[PDB]
Amino acid sequence: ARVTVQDAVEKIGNRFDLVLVAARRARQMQVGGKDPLVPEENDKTTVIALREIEEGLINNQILDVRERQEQQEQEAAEL
Amino acid sequence: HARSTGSYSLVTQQPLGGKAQFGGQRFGEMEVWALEAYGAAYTLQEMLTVKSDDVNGRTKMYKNIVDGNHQMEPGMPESFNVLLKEIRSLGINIELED
Amino acid sequence: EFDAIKIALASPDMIRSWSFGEVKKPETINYRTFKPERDGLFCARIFGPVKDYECLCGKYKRLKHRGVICEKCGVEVTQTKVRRERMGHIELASPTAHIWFLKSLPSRIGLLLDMPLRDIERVLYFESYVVIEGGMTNLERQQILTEEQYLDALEEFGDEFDAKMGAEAIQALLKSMDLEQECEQLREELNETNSETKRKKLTKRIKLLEAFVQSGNKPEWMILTVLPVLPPDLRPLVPLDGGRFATSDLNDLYRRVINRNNRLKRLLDLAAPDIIVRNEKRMLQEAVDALLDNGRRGRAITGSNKRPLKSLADMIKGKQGRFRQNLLGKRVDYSGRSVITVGPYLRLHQCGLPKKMALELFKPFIYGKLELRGLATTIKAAKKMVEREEAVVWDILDEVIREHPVLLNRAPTLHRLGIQAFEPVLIEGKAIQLHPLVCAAYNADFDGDQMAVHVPLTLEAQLEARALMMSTNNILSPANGEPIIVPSQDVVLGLYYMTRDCVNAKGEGMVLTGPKEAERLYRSGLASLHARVKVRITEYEKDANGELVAKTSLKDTTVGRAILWMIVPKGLPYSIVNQALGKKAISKMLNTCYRILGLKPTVIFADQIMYTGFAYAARSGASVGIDDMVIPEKKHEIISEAEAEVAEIQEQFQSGLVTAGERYNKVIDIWAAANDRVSKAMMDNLQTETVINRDGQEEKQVSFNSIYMMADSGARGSAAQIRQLAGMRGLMAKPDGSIIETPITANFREGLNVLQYFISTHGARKGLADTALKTANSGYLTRRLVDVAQDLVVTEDDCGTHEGIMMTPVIEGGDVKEPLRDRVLGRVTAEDVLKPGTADILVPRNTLLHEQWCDLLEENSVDAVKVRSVVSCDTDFGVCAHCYGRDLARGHIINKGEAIGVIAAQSIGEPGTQLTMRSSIQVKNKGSIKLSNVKSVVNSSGKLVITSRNTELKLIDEFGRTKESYKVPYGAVLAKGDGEQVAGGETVANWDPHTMPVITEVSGFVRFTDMIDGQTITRQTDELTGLSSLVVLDSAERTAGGKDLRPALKIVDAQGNDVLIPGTDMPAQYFLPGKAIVQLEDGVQISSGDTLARIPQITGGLPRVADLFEARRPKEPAILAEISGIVSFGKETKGKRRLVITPVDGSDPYEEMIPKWRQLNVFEGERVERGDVISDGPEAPHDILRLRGVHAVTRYIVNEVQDVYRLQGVKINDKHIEVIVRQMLRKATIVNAGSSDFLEGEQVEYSRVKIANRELEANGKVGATYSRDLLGITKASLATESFISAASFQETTRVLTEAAVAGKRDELRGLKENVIVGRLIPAGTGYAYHQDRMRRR
RNA sequence: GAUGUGUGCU
DNA sequence: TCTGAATCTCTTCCAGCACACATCAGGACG
DNA sequence: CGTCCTTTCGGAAGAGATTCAGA
Ligand SMILES: [Mg+2]
Ligand SMILES: [Zn+2]
Ligand SMILES: [Zn+2]
Repeated sequence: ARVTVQDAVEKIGNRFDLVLVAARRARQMQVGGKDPLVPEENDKTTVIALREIEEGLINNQILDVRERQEQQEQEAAEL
Repeated sequence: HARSTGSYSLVTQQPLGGKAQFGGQRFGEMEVWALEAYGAAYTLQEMLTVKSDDVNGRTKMYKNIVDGNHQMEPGMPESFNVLLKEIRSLGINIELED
Repeated sequence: EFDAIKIALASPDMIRSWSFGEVKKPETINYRTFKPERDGLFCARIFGPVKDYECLCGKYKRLKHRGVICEKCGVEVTQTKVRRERMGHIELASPTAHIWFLKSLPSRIGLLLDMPLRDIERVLYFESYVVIEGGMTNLERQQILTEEQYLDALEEFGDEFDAKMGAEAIQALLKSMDLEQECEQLREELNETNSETKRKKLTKRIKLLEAFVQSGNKPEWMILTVLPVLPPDLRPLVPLDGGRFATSDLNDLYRRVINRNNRLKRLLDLAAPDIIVRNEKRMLQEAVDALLDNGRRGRAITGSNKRPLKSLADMIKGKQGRFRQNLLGKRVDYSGRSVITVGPYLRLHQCGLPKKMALELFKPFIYGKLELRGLATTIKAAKKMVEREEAVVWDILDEVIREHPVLLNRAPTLHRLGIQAFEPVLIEGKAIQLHPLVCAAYNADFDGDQMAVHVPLTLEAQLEARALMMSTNNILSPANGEPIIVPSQDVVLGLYYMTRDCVNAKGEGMVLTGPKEAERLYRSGLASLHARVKVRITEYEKDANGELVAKTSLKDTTVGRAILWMIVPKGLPYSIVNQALGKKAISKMLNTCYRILGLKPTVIFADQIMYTGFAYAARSGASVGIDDMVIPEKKHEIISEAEAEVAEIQEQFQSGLVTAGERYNKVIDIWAAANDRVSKAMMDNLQTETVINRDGQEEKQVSFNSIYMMADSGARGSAAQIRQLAGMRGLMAKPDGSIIETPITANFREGLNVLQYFISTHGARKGLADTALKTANSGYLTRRLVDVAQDLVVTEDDCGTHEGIMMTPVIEGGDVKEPLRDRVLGRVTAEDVLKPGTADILVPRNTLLHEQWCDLLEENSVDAVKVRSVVSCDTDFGVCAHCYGRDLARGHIINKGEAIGVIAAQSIGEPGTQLTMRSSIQVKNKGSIKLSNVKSVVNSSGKLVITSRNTELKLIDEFGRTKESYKVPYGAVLAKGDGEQVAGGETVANWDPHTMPVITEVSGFVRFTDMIDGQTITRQTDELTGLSSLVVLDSAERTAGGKDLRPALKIVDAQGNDVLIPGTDMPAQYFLPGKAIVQLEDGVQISSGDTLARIPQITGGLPRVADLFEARRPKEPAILAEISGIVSFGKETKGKRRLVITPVDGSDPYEEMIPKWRQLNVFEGERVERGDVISDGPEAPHDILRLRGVHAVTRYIVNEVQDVYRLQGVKINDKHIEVIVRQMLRKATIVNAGSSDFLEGEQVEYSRVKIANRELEANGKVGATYSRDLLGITKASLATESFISAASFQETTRVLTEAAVAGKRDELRGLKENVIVGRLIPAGTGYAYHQDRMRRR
């Protein structure tokens, strides 16, 4: 469940980068096969992404590092 | 009254008006300022492109929505091309650079 | 895909390049088997196939034949959408002038050829001839000859030289004209000539010619040899009901043009006589002018119903054009509307969507789950399933709707709170249930207004709706730091009734053991909600490092105030509910909860307050009856006394003791006093009515009158309205404004007369017509404000400036209108403020003045803080985040990249509906006295007389802060002096409103220098006193002998020589103006500061704000001194009197004409400074700009418009007005060129000058000096660098013609151009997108 | 489909 | 007797939203 | 049918356009 996004704004201190980071994570959960990093309570992808931002285990830097690591792994497995 | 998709106008490919014609509410000039004040750039873009004039990016959004996806490939509103052609129908050459 | 939009003229080669064919037959669809014609306005071979992937003749019908043009009819097999993209063209038999470039005012054709518009139009419409290539004759290249003159010229000089007419002659003139030679000649003439009107005309001409040379245009392209046509699908022939085809105005205009074009071609093939083909060419010219811009000619042609038909230029401009109807705003899918009801069970983030409306909005979302759960196999199956509304699509809908916010918009979206996103709850019904606490933000009651639901589709749109537009995130207004989630009118009546004390109860001596026992006793009916019990309550406080420590106490409260304590969160003091909570008390309770506990506890608290107010307002049964409006027993006696007094005044008037006006004023005053007495008696009898036995003898208490309770709580009521219900209605005004001298002596409880009710309707309909005509005037103002300031966006984070404005508390002469704390809160300082421990730094240079710093500034008693304002920011095309300050909606600095110029305009324009549309100095308090710009002398009576108009008398407190400010006129006697401790309630300065004196400074003898009776003095002796009054006549009445002789009153010594004025080497020559009566006689000793001679002598509504923001010059502008130094006169009133100012050191080339209507505050013997007033009246905010600076004009605009708003009780922060002022200061004229490439009188943008000068100073060169300009919000929008914003704002034709001739270019950098084009605005998330886009190039 | 008229609601 | 300042015509715009009706070249010669 | 044809209850900026009255 989600009502207020204040803690997420505290973690990503712009509220305009928060929208972009949460949208990126929600599109990862929705279009991609990525699983949520938090036990969902039958929430939608946007609310799960916002909660993961609140719990602290995602931001723009973490998402970029994870994407770069997975791209490197896919390149290595390509041979 | 409510409308998801219906008939669209002829010269400007926008949703029709009123309740008799299965028409959509007019996101007016003053509501655009309210979206600009919030900073809601993506909501505003999907208001004036996808669920409006832009015909090519309007069916792709419908397919995405009934595809499990929520993502738009926006283009140029077909009412701006109407404006370009109506200005070009005067003795005025108006064009897009690169 | 594209990063700029370029507009220019169109060459005939370019127009042929656009076209896919030529239209030659003026015939639309065949009125047959409905197929297009051969070469008509609708044609398959030119524009495209009517059917998709089908040829017109029917030879090809499939996709495999795509690309090959047919042979029978020449129609390529392709999409049918090419009929709205492929243009044609018309080859005009004769050249035709574009109406836009001929009648744009100024005329581009008329200005390019330096010919008047009348001559150009005469030659164009074949009413005369113009001369080309005059040769070796007496006829020049720009001479006009009528028919008889042309016949005479052919008789005398009928050689190969030719003169022509029509657009062909003008095209020949334009083509034979050389641009560069004309530019050189006109630059030389500009350098040579001295006439200023000639100078500006020449520089306008040179600007046009240089713009034509630079751009890839040619002068003769204005004359249309080829005229293009719109594609058919943009001017469709829609089939009406029947075999008929609905009219299209463009098709009629195109057929009209082709008719005359074909007739002209046929006539020119037949070698018809010259007059007939001349008339045919004139008719073709008129047809083309009606096609392009119908109505710009004298009489617009009408197609049918005697109404002008819509041309090409009429569907690009105006409210019904392409810009303001289909591009700036548009109709939107996935949307609906319905009536709104209450639904008080919702939470702050919830709305209630009808179950039949959410199934239509979220229809594709339901499809995408009926096709994913295996409940359907294709789109048709799911479509029919939701069509028949099975019992399985209601749980699919309840899952789609789970956490998908929807926007709720109310039609007059005045500010941004009018669109908020709510989580939907499916309800049975057809009304959109809307939470009660957001109604104040929406300005929405439930008397029948409707809302529109919009559905955010994409993930970014949903997360914007949740993180930016959610009603949870908007509990502070963006206009000021005020809360917007405020309980109103039923929640506050419930909380007022619950938290009140009556001195008796069911249980009043009982001592409770907690709030829960209080609720248990109230619900059981063992105690009253208004008891006076002692409850043992534990309250938490976070005085530690964010840690809550408890304290338990035994407090004397009521049962209701203890029941309410069960909802107040942990952290708030108990003395927040231990009172009688009105509206302000609980608004302040929510405000302190927000600042102590944050946002989430406040959002939880607001719903609890709403529920517990509704419940205990329902439980009270707080009704209203007719016995609740208590008429005073003394109302009849007061009315009778007033009747007796007006009868006495009438008796006095009949005897002739008083005049008509005095009688009227006395009657009005005594009736006002009677109304005040009735109101006071009624209010006392209402407020303290309830007398209740206190378990002893008897006691008074605040009354439980129902109407008084709902007036006291602030729920719904005032003092004026309760006065009109129980007291008397009072004095009513005529429609013009004059008060009727007999008030309404009755009230709504006991009737109104037939005449007393008709009298009320004057002011009843005045205030309804006002609000009817006021909406259309406030909407225009907020639209202009948005379009001026639309594109500021906070772009940088710090600009590093040491400039700013000196924020000081505003003092009008009495109580402080606004303290320093409100004017300086949440803004970044510019310099370190000095504590009165002088030379010790109190605050740093770039700190954010939040509440903690404002309290510290107040403790040290500072009264002037230099702060960083938006108008002084140094960034380009944006505003730094530090030169703006607090967000005012969020509790931090403004985020980089968010549109402050739209928030400013909305915040200023939203309260537009609340504004209307149609002596001696008495020091009030204790303190010291200061005089600004001291210029005074001691009078012989022992006191001071001041000799300068710009003085200010300031009453200072004992701390040192400025508390009162007054203006002291010229020659006013003081009662005390500077630095002397005055007593509150005494007059300090005295003067006369009339009788302007010419008082001296020192004593001596007076000799009437250049004063003899009959020459400059008329013989007009005051008959009342008999003293010979030396009255100098004015300019008109005096003879010619008194004009060249200027009277003077020189103060001499005993020997008759010149008494020297101290401080200078000039004597005391006092020149007298007209109407200066002299009571003193010759040979009289004068006093120190005695009157030698005496001279006897607006709107604050919405129009005032519009005039301030549009910078209109007032009718009688105050005159200001444009240079310092001494002042004198010149020629003897050369029509208007010439005033000459001479500086002490520099030369004196300045001299201004002044009409004798305005009385000069200055005399011939004063040294004036620049910016000081030479007359009286409202200053135009251009003189302030160019004399007193930029900060002076921003302070003037801010103070004036804020006074207008504050008179009506509207709070708007000054950031917004400073933003609009900054957008009003964008142009900057050039003084001298220097090493830059700007023209001399060219008005170019300030940021361009700034960047050019800063890159010149980086090198060894020297920049350019500029004079800052100020334009109104309507002129600063049309003169912006983007021709798309200007075209979509106003005057589309006037902007597009200038942009076309100048070959202008649009970079799409604002907020409106990106909306029009269709890409992301550079304001929110689009700011990050545009930063990436610009960094990629 | 465009315009006009009129009513009404904000 | 050529020139800057004071009058003289003509341009533009005047908040948003639904909903009823009417009119859409038609007159006329061939 | 087929087909051709032709007034008038506004207020500001501003851009001609004239006048004036002055040297
Ligand atoms: Mg209402
Ligand atoms: Zn064919
Ligand atoms: Zn700045």
